[PDB]
Amino acid sequence: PTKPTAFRKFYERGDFPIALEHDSKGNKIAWKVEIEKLDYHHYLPLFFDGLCEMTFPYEFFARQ
Amino acid sequence: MRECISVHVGQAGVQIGNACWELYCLEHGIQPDGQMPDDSFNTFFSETGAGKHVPRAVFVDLEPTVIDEVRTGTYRQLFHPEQLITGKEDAANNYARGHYTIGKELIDLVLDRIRKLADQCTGLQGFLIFHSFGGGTGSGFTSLLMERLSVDYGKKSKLEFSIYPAPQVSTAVVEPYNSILTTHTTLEHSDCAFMVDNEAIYDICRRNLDIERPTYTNLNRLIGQIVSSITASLRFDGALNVDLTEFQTNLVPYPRIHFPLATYAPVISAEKAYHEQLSVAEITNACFEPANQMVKCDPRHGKYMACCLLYRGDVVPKDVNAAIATIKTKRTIQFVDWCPTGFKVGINYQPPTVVPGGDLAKVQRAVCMLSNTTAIAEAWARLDHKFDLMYAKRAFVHWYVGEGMEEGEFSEAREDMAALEKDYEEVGMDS
Amino acid sequence: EIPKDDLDFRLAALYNHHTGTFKNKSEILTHQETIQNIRHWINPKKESIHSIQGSIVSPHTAATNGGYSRKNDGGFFST
Amino acid sequence: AVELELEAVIGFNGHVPTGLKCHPDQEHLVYPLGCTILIQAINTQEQNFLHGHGNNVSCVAISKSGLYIASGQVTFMGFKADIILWDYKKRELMARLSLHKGKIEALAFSPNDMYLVSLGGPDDGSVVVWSIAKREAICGSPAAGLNVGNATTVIFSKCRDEMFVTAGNGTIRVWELDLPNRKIWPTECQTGQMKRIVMSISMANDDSFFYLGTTTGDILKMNPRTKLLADTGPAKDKFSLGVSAICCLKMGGLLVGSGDGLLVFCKSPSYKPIKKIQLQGGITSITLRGEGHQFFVGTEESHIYRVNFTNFKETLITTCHFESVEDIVFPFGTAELFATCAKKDIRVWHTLTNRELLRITVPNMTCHGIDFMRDGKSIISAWDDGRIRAFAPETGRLMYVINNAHRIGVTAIATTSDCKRVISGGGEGEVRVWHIGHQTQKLEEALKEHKSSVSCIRVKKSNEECVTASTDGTCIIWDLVRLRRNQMILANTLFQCVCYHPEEFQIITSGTDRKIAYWEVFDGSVIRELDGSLSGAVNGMDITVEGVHFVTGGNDHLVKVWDYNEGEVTHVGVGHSGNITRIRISPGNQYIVSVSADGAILRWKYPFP
Amino acid sequence: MFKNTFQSGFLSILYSIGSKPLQIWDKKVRNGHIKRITDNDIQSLVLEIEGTNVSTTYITCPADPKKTLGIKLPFLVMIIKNLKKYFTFEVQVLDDKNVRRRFRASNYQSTTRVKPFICTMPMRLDDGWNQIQFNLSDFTRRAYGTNYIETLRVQIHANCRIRRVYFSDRLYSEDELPAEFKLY
Ligand SMILES: Nc1nc2c(ncn2[C@@H]2O[C@H](COP(=O)(O)OP(=O)(O)OP(=O)(O)O)[C@@H](O)[C@H]2O)c(=O)[nH]1
Ligand SMILES: [Mg+2]
Repeated sequence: PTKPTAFRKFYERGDFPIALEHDSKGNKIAWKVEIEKLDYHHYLPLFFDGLCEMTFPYEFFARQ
Repeated sequence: MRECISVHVGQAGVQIGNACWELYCLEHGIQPDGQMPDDSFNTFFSETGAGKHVPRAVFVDLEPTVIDEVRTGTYRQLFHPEQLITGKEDAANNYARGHYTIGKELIDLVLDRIRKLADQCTGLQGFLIFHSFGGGTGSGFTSLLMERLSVDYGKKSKLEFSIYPAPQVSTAVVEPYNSILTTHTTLEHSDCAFMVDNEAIYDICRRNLDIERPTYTNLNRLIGQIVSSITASLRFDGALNVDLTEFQTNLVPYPRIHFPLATYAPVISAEKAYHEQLSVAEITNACFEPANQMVKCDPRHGKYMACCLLYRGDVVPKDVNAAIATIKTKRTIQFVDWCPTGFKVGINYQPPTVVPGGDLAKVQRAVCMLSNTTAIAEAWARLDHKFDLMYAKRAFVHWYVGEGMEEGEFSEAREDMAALEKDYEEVGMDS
Repeated sequence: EIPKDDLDFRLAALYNHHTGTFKNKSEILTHQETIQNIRHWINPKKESIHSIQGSIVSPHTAATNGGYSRKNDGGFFST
Repeated sequence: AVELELEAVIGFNGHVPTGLKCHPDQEHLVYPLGCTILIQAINTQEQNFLHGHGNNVSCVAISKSGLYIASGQVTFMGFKADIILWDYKKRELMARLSLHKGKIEALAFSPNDMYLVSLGGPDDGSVVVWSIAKREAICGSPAAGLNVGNATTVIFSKCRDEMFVTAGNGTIRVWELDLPNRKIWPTECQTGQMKRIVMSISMANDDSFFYLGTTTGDILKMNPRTKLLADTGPAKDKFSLGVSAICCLKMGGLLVGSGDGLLVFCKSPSYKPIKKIQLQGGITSITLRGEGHQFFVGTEESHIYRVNFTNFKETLITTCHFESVEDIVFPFGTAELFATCAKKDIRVWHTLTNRELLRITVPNMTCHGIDFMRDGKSIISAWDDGRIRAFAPETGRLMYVINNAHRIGVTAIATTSDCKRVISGGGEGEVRVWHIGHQTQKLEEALKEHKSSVSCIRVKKSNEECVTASTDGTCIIWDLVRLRRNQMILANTLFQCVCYHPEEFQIITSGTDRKIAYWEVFDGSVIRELDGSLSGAVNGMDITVEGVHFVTGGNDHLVKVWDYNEGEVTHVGVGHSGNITRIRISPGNQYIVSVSADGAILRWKYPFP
Repeated sequence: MFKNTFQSGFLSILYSIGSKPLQIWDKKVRNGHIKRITDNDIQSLVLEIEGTNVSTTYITCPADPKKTLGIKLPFLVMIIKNLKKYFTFEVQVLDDKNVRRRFRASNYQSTTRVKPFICTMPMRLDDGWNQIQFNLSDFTRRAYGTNYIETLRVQIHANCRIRRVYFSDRLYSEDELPAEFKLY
């Protein structure tokens, strides 16, 4: 059985600068800020925590 | 999978939305509480984790009187607590207090909620917006939204339902202004703008049906079914289906020309219906009749450029073909020179759904004709003239320049609606 | 109920050791066993007579229609 | 035309001020119930009737001797109201005394019985003096000044020359009577700058001070001998919706009421509560059983109370519908439960001893329909909103509501015996057919023929069709199984009730033309045409389950026993004053029960098995 | 709770201009009093809480002790008038290692001390009305090696005068602050 993670809790707070960009071509993530200047110590351990989720709008943001 | 987010900006939007959402709740059996006592709901609703199909819509109106009614009524459970958004004061029939002042205060909450509603979608196929040109929210806040969604969902089509300034009958004295100033900032952002006045639908309620003293309620329910008919192919099964994108690519010619109309077909009352056959031929021809259109603009005073006969119910594909052939012959209905076909069709094998407590009857067939006529220039020229008359003696312009809006904007808007007029002329001319 | 003497002291002796001051070894424990037309329905929502959802009543009654108006074709109006 | 028997009466018109009264013999209550005034016995089911009056009575006035009882009715504006004297010992009309145009608000007798003050009319307000000896007028004057407004109250004193009126506009005026010159002489009482709106008067037993109950929640005590104020009411914690009843005791105390039911016994100087008990409904009458140990309080939501002074413990002795009651229906099998159905309320009652067991109130709303499903698991109701509410038989919870059922109200309703279908009428003239599932309440068909409005649904014994009386002169036998019609029964009357004769081959129809007529279910032809009541129209019928007797009531305020095969009449009446709306044979063929335009539930011992 | 709220650049939990400012707040008054009105320099209503005991009378932003408001905004700014008396206030935060942690600022404390469930620090008020900016994301980092998640409580003690207790996304200068958030 899975446990709710910090990737979920940081999402409805809105800390992630992401939105599910709906391409007709596919599902990409639109980034409101540059990926290069992101704090990698805050986001990589947090985006890896979202792998455990299987519901669509959260597992896609972890995968992509 | 194929979902569409519906946004209701302005008293109208909400009022018409309280009618459109009622119908959806019935077609896809979802009781007011939000419970279904298989996948058609996706297009409009979204299941939680306990049969709480919650609407995929956003209701926004600065003044908290129309959304508070929803919050304290039948569909208090259906709509998500935070999907209904309000402010404090109103735009007081002033574009400025919706696109420059109060609007700004609510644009970053309305937008954030659309994002959340779009991030849970798997195939956003369009953003339907229910606005009312006359008001300051249905012209100002809707401009902010369409001027924002464009810089956030460029590809995503943005269809737009709109109660248009009725020929003579009108409520506010500044409606002329709001409309012109809002087309300037919505013509370059919307994909196609479905237009419905109020004079016409009032008549259709008295004559075609039998309702003396028709109110907004009645009007909103017929507009509600036009939406059901357009979105039916995306949620029920059919023989020739038509998705949101397929509307624009077969209805919008020269980019700017994007102002289609809307006519239902079996708008008959109970007593009358029984005594009638309502065949594909009849309902089809009834749609082209210049007294069933819902935007008083004498179809005969112009040329159709791209009709879209979207049907629903028992419609044998053969009868359809025949029916449309007849229409092509009759010369009263004249098409242009650069549109040989101009007849995108569509059949959805789902009989019209009777709103328990409406005025329409149990017809087992219907057609929704979305036509791109070049007669809407007449209506556009009327509003254009009204502006001039008032702007000449800078009438209610002090109110507009106080909430943020240079007098220049008025001039650009006028010169841009003039371009719309010129364009429609250079689209009716022959080769 | 009690399996042994510790639970007899631990159970509902009604002796608060914070509050009980200068008791005796008898009042150290005081067990609880020692001590001892019309059905009215109100609808929650309270609406108004001027918020009825429906068609609006003609001031002329249906059988008469004293303000006798018709359509352009002269049809009836029902209701 | 043998009279049956009139056992038991539920009903009280609490909307009048100064209603429920107890004559000084201390053994019978007196209260108004329409254009009649009842005499209910204390400690005995015995009750009698004072007939007379054309329209609804607004006043009662009983004497200190008890020998004379007077009353006063409303009428259409421009027409003359009638003040009817009576004798309590023989209950018979002895005066008509018609002077006041419009209506009446208040009556009071002289201490020893020889004059009557009968101030009458928001249209023609003018105080008059009557004679109890000559049955004739004596004096007359306008009861209010031209600067001030209109007066609605009267009282006498301990000397028969004073007559005192208050107003809803402040006309506190102590008059004096001048027989030789045949005139009255007023004197406005100065009260400082306290202009108030007051609706109740009581005086002390030793003629000291008169007491007022204002709308502000303030007891005004003033002097009739110096024409001045003496003491204002509660300084802080004032009363609710204005004091609508005051009754000064033999002591220096006073039982002060309220528009909420806060009956308070307070003393003179502070007007501060001593013993408070909350009554349901706004207090409209505070009587005294003579000496004052058992004072009976009446309320506008008509509930007669019984309070002992020395403990202030109540006993609800009477409970009534305070508005017009329509549709009485019985549960299947048993005959000891009612469905008394009115504006703002739905009630059930025990037949043998009249006592309500459930009250179902949907705010300020009206229910023109009620029905009981065969399983006895839902009381189906038809409300004015357009929603078919189905309450539960016990508790009273709303099991389901059918939102937007009909446009202009749902008037007539009926369930089916299979407990799956509720046939619904409408004020727009539509017959809807709903399906009652375990979780859904859907629509199956919208059958629309009737133009005006539907009046009465009736369903047969084994469900295949239903008859729907309508206000446009049509009664259709709709085919319920195949969702169509079968008949086009037509007449020139506004139909108001239809019933299925057992062994269904013919239907009995009623209406406005009083032409009670058997109609066949095949070919829809006239069968008989009986004459109803010679006075008005017929609202309501019920045929017994043996098809030998159908009962009838109408605008003619009168229950009518009619056997079937021959059209002879076994008429009874002498019932209640108020338009009989519906009537229902008991399932056990043991009582017949009729409702009326004024809230009244009558039971008659049904003859003729 | 404040969880479904967007929590934008501004969020106010108490503002003295309104019908019931202390609606979500819980009032505990003991040998003191609470009032709402005095115009000394700004001609506006400012809430007063003061009493002879500073640690006993106070106001707490979540009324129910089980409920906690969740605000992700790192900067915590209140506008408090100096009264030259004892004033303290609380803030309780949730940490990334899931520890209920508290901070205290006081007028009557000489030196600061940090240890695991309470960090108490001194404070010097100005002469009159001032605003103070309690950077929660930095005080949860200097005091303990910890990141900020969300606050849970704020509590304001006696001998102070209160207007516009609010959170902010980041520190704002006086000019870019909007008109309804200004000191004057
Ligand atoms: N068809 C239809 N039109 C409506 C309805 N309600 C409002 N309208 C139209 O809305 C126009 C004016 O806009 P408003 O109703 O004031 O709504 P708004 O856009 O929020 O304007 P403000 O509240 O002043 O900012 C009127 O001219 C009406 O034609 C409705 O229920 N049905
Ligand atoms: Mg508005």
